[PDB]
Amino acid sequence: STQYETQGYTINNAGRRLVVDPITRIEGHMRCEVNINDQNVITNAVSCGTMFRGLEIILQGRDPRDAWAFVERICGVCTGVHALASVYAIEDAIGIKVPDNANIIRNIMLATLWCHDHLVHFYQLAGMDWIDVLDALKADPRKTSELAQSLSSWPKSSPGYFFDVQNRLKKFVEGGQLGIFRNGYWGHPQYKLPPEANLMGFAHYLEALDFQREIVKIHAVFGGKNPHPNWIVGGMPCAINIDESGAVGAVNMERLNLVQSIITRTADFINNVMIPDALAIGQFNKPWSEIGTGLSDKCVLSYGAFPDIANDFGEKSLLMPGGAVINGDFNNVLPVDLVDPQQVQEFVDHAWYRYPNDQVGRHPFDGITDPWYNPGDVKGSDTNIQQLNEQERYSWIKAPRWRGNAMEVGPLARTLIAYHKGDAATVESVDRMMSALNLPLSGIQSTLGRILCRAHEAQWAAGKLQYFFDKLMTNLKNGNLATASTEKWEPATWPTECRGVGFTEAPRGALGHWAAIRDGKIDLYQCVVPTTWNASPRDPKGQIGAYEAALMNTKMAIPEQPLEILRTLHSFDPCLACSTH
Amino acid sequence: STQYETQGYTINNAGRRLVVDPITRIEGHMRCEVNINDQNVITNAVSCGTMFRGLEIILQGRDPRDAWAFVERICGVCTGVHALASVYAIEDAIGIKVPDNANIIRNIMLATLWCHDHLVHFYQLAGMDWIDVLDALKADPRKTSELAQSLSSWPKSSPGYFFDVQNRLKKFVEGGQLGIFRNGYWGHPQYKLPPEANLMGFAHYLEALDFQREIVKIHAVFGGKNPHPNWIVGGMPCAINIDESGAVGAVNMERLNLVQSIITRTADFINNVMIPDALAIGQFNKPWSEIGTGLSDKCVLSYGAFPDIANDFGEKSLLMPGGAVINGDFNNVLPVDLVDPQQVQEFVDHAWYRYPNDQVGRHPFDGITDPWYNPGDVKGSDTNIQQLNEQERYSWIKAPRWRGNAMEVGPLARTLIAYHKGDAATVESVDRMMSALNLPLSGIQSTLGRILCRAHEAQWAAGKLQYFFDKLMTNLKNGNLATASTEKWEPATWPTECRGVGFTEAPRGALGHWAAIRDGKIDLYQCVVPTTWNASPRDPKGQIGAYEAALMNTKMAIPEQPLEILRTLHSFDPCLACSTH
Amino acid sequence: VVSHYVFEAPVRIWHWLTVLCMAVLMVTGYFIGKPLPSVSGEATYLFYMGYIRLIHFSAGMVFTVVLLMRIYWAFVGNRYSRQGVWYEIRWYLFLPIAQAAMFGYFLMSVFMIITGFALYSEHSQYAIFAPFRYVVEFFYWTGGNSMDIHSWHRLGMWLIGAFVIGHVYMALREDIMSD
Amino acid sequence: KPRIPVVWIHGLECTCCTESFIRSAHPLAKDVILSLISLDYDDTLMAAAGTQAEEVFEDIITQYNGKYILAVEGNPPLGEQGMFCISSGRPFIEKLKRAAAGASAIIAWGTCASWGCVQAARPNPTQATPIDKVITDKPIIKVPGCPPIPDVMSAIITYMVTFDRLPDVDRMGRPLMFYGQRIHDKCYRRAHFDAGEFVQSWDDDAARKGYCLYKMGCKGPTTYNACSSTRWNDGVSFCIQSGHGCLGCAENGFWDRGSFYSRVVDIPQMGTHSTADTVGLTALGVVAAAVGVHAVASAVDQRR
Amino acid sequence: KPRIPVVWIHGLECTCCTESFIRSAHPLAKDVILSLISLDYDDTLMAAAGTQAEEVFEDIITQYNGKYILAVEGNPPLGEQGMFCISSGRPFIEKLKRAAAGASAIIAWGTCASWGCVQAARPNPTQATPIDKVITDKPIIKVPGCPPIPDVMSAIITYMVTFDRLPDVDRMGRPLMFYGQRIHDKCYRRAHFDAGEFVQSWDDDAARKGYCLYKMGCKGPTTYNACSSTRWNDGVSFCIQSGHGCLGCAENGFWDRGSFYSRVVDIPQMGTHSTADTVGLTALGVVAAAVGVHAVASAV
Ligand code: HEM
Ligand code: SF4
Ligand code: SF4
Ligand code: FCO
Ligand SMILES: [Cl-]
Ligand code: NI
Repeated sequence: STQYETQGYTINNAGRRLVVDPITRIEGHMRCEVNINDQNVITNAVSCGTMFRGLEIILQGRDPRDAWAFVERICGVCTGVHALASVYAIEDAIGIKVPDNANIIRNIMLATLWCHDHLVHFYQLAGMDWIDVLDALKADPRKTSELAQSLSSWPKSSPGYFFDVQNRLKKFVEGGQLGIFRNGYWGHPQYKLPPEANLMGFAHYLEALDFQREIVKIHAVFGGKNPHPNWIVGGMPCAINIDESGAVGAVNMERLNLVQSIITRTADFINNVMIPDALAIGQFNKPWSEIGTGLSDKCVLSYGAFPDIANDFGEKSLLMPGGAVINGDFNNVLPVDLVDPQQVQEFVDHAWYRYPNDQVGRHPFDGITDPWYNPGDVKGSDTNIQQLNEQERYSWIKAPRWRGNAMEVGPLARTLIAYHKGDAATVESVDRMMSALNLPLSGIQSTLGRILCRAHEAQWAAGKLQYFFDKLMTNLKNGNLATASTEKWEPATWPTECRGVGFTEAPRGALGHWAAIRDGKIDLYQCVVPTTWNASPRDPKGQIGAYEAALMNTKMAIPEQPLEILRTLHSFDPCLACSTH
Repeated sequence: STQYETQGYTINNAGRRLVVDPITRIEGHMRCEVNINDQNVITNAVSCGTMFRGLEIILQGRDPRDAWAFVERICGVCTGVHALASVYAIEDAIGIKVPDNANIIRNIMLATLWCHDHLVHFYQLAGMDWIDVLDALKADPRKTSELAQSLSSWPKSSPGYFFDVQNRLKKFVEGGQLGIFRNGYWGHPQYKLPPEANLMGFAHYLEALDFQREIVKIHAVFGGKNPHPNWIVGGMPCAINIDESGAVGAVNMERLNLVQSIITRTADFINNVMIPDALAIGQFNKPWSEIGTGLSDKCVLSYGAFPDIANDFGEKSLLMPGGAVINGDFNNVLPVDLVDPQQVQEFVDHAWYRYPNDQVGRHPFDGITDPWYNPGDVKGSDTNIQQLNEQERYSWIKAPRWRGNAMEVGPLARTLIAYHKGDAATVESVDRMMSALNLPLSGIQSTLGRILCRAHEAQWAAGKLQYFFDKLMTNLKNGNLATASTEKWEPATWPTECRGVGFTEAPRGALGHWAAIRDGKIDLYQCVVPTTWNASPRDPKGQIGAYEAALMNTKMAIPEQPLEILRTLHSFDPCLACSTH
Repeated sequence: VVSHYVFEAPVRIWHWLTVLCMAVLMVTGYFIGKPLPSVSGEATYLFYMGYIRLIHFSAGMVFTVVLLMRIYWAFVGNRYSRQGVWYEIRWYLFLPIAQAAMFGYFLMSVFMIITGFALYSEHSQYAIFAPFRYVVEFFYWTGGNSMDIHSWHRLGMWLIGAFVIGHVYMALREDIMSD
Repeated sequence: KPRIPVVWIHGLECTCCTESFIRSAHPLAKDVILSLISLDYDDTLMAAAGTQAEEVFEDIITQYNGKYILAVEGNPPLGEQGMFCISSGRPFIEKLKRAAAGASAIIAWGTCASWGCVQAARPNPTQATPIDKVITDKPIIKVPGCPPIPDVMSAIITYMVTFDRLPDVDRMGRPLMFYGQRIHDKCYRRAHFDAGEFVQSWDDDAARKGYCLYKMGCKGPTTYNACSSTRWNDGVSFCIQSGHGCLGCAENGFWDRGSFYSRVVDIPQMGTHSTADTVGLTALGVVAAAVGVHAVASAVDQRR
Repeated sequence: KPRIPVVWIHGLECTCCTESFIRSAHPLAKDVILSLISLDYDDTLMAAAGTQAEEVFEDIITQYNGKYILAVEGNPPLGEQGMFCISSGRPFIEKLKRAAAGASAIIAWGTCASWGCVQAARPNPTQATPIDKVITDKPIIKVPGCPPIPDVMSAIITYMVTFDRLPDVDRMGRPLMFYGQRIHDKCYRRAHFDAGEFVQSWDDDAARKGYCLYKMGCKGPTTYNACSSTRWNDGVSFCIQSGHGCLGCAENGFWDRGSFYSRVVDIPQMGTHSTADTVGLTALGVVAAAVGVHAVASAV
């Protein structure tokens, strides 16, 4: 066993080794390994992505206009963000400029993905970390009613309602078929919700799992379907007809009416079910505002997203601000450039890939996706990893670094970047949120902080949905209808040789697509996805990723039951197929 | 002014004359006139239908297979019942016999119409007679919450919820644009609901006006659309395909799933919103169990409906029993026959029609629809009726009589007939309903009785929906798929000359279609509709219809504000385009 | 069956029918794949793509039946029946080969029939066409969709065109040289 | 901030249009009434009856003269001095005329107000005449159908409120958005009609696969609506999807264009597969008689 | 009274199928899980992780051996000894085989499990292979689509539970109900197609009137699904209605069948690109020059 210092942390692989494989209630395949000491405190964390498909390899020689379709299928959870990132990049390459409505629509697609994705995470994925499902059976419905009513103006709150929910669950469990709750962690001393809050939570879990499906109808309108909607280089396929013959063949007043109604319902739901539940989880699990800080008080990153001036990815346009903080200096929010080779780099000295020189970092335009599985002395075999070898290669996830710095991306990062940039909206949203919890600003830089921001972001996104819709309608009122540019749709008209960058904020963090074209064909296509940042292995200098960082110094109550581990991990919203692609 | 006795009543047209034209919150066009004495008690009532279109005349000489489509458009409120009555009759005439599923589906269509029609009436039409909308603005939301929760396990009951509802109404009214509540009757001393019940009521009014739309999706599946779904002589067009290639072109497992989900939601809604509100309107407006009795304790009629054995309209099959009671003798429930000329008759000596002899009554197979507007000395003119002349002709509604007896039809009638026939289900539903209100059995024979029964009937119908669904599914399970018979679809195969009777219970009462065929053409088609029974003018013997009867002896608090009149009338659920056709 | 009975003409009347169907098949067939410029307004009353589709399908019939019996005659009139030796006939005939254009032509049109009817019968007419449902099952085993049948069918057209270019020269080479 | 005043009258009607309007899924009927317009008079929903209802009517048409929208559902009869439809003791046509003269524009809801619908079918006993034949000095938007599609009604309303203008119309008076194209041209079963694949009698093998209803007298080929595209009741289904041919219920005098169950005159029909099939069997038959003499099989299929 | 046990595993996947399944409107995803089946194992939703999740798996496949349904989403990689997808420290293919052998029947969800989907498109770096190429002793229902229609997934489920039998399949393993007819067969824009009325370029006058997307490379003509009939997301829309051509995302190897915007597409056996036209026109010009050489050989 060896020991070294990095980023203010003491990484020590001596002491009992715990293995969490497979990580559940995440997207895709993750393996997590740790070391604990005599005080049951994590002194080493190992973040391994246990899947790979190779989109970067597949994309080569393809018609760039076909690319969005391929890379959308990177992830079904964050469905659509990759397509957006694609079209963005191909347009950056060819030099295509889309019509206003195309943008306004795309922004709607993204705001929709945020609202839906965040909601499903909070309940279906992360929820059970905090809500002791089986403890709901010991709740008094009348007090559950009284509680929900004290926190929220949400209509569904009758004592009879919570009683049916309780009984249905009692029916479910009564047969010995716990299903998804089977061999869970219920009764762990870190579950801190009272009987009544547990039932309130679980009822909301089911309501959410019902409502989620309706949000995506917005995708179904513009995109055609969800999961995996459709897009084009040049704008959007979903031509609009409002008062001419054959509006039945297009986006029309009725279709727009559908969208409108889902916006209202989505906003209302998030604001009155998720938002209050987030604050309530904050209330009862308060000490978690100091556990799982990780990189969030050192290095955070945002590219920026939601360009409100069409085809202007500049600062004066992106409604969700970009920027980076390093070394915990939040007073100086540095500008990020995706073209600059001394900024975004990817080291693979600890990943299962092959480079000419594996000690240097490659900027995505120089990216090399050459898979090479090679785990080394893992004390087992190649077909049986009992214990990963973190000294060498140990993940299918490449290690990206902003200027060599290990970064955290995602909702929490977006919030700190936005806050310290001076964003009028965000300074009022965070200050009131933390004041409501009687916690200081720093309380936000935590495992609890991550959940709280995500919920805030869904609220923001749903707000923004209505804003975008309105923008679209004002254009329609004002005779502006165009949805696509076709001037450069033909390959004959593209530069013989060119390249471009596609960037946005996916629900999980900062997303970039770097693409290169040669003779109407994809020459190179490289992807750097949010969870690739967060779940990142170590680099040459031994620096740790956002994940391994947030797990360090975390106290475990029961070592064989890794709830404390799951809590911290899920709060980042892991998406492995995204991270590995 | 003249005075005479009839059916235990003293009809006196001396004293102040009151005119309610047009009657609102009903279907179509009605004029009501009354006389009051010194004690402000109704001593004369006049029931006039102020519209006519003439379906019976139009139908003549058309293909009997086209008839359902024409007569369905008799009424858009009770949409579909007339089509059902039609197919029934053409099949009775030709001798057709439909496959089991066709029936099970048709019964579904009807149960659906019952659920929907009753619901919309209770809230959108009749509701405002009992619920003082503007008084909701003086309600305390917290107590409104506490009240709703005491009455019902319905989820939507949070104090915040009733507050938003109140505020939205306050916003609505605040502008001076009362809209539909404009110049209403609010603050009348017969409004007996407390502030909190008024808000609870109005919130349900809106929830109902929202939910009602979803019920008819069941029609949309099988019928294609609602209003005015599609049917065929021989069964139903909606061919079923469950497991074979091209199930996408038919009623399939997904479609049946949709229906299923609507059934569940409709049942749940009626049981937890309408049913409780009905009982609650019963609680606070209790003295109305003795006002507006009318014919309901003398003569009541049902034809029967919902044949569970396919093509068997016998007693051992109709799930909703038939029968008639006369002279208040409910121990002897007489069998009804629609073929028998000494049973159902139609006198027009007080209607705007022409007969060879206008003193006799014609059974529908001898029916004559010859319109002849002739009001007589109305003290005004032909184009300006200031006061109808009830001594002569005064309505577009024919006067039907069962064996010369003036009958009441509809939900209250169906209930007494069902009850006194010994129906195990109905004796338990009524006894518990009246016991819950601490009212005797006779309390049901009233304006309040009428509302209560309607609500009970929707509950019954929604229960029966699930029953019919299950039946259809059991057939599908058991490889029974046929939805239509086609042997006698060709006119070449019909009897050269034949006749038939179609009968069922529409939401408002007893419906009959008498049809005659000659050389593949409609020779005669006569209709006797529920509201034609209820809103019936007088006959040669001066006997009064169900309406005019229920209005007699009713005390009015304010004469110029005819709430007492509207309450009694709406409780019958008037449908004038139905009554006149 | 809408008509009945003809009798039969001289045999060259069946060659000309082929070439005509052949040509008609090619034109129409080309525009199934690369369709003409879009037309406009009120679809009920116009049906262009459908006719160039209809003519194609029925030309196919006339073609298939003309060819099935054109072959039925060729090898019953032959009396040559009714690997080892095919690698010995090409080794003394190297020590004018347009008879390998008869075999090439023959096989190409047969290939076209099989591929085309795999596509035409796939709205499962269920009738006699069940054999052609193996053809689809094949192409899936191959690697992919029924789409490939289109791609390969179209390929057949060009390859057939190649044999025409190789015929009509070979033809007009001797029609011109009339010494 | 104030909502736009709407007056909604009813003549001879079945009330299927008011029934339809309230079926609207987006925006909700509720939300239209509380937020989008001020429905100031509607016999079917309003609290006031009798001389109270008379008073609201008079007050609204007076105070908002020149400023309000007139919705009309159903139509006026002309026979028997118009007394086939009496309103407040006087012919309906009088209430219509007084409401019309005060309105800025008129929506004619359904086939009744647009064309005449059922009350106006042979022999038309009441002499029902459409609104455009009685009111000739105002703009009238005809939104036909028995009924029109709820979401279309509401959508038309939202267009008018959002865009503050009347929808574009064909020469007929129908909004172009939903009435610009025939049912037959956005029919999901066109594929079958194109092939020559028809339902021949109800519940036959054809009908089970959702083949074309053309031969069951579907009249979609001559009916302008949006049912095949927008569809009924929150996009659940429509006439044709549910197995019945289009009756053409959005088209003038459709009640009188023969039976609902017969063909449809002067629509070009020529089957892709049907014709090719006949060509093949017609050619096979030629060779069959010329060489063989017809086919007496034994397996009839054999391929397994 | 007891619900039927379901085990749900994931190989190399994007998770679009589990996302789709939960979009189900009727019956509700929720109601499926609480009332119709006992979803006993699903990495994406279950409480247990790590050696707890390992324990549920082992426990369920043991106690319900021969009795449970195996849902599989995504596919197994064969390259690098199968470690392109590691599960509990071992290749995924081992978890699949061990769950398959214990199952009574297998539902292959989406194009991934049915055909191979994206991970298996050229050059196929992980050697992703479909379930039917790895598990050959069990009944496998292929429900393709990237993803399949939510209400179709659920509907197939309800069919199997209500009728207590496997749906009937085409000679390819797909349930007949929703995969018996092509998109082009029940396309609402068919009227335009046969008419000759096509979108030529995006947002053009044609596109606004909702003309046929054939010329924009729609693959509906060769794609068996139910999107034109059943439609996506509670019958809201589908690819074609929303202005894009069918990609053919329910069809075997559709990723490799030329461009999506192309009619006349990549024949993968002809290599790099070479389409029907390309190879045909290559041959045409070959014989066109072979004519030039014998005509130049006319030494009369
Ligand atoms: C040598 C004669 C033939 C030629 C030149 C020919 C040519 C073509 C071509 C070029 C296509 C376009 C495919 C594409 O580009 O996607 C096509 C499609 C087609 N062909 Fe042929 N073909 C021939 C024989 C046949 C036969 C015998 C049949 C039998 C019915 C047939 C039936 C079809 C069908 C069903 C299609 C697809 C139509 C659609 O997509 O709706 N072909 N043909
Ligand atoms: S059913 Fe009617 S509208 Fe549909 S394709 Fe057939 S003929 Fe056209
Ligand atoms: S869009 Fe595609 S599936 Fe639809 S009609 Fe056109 S070619 Fe056929
Ligand atoms: N959000 C999301 Fe998916 C990840 N990580 C992407 O991009
Ligand atoms: Cl529109
Ligand atoms: Ni009615």
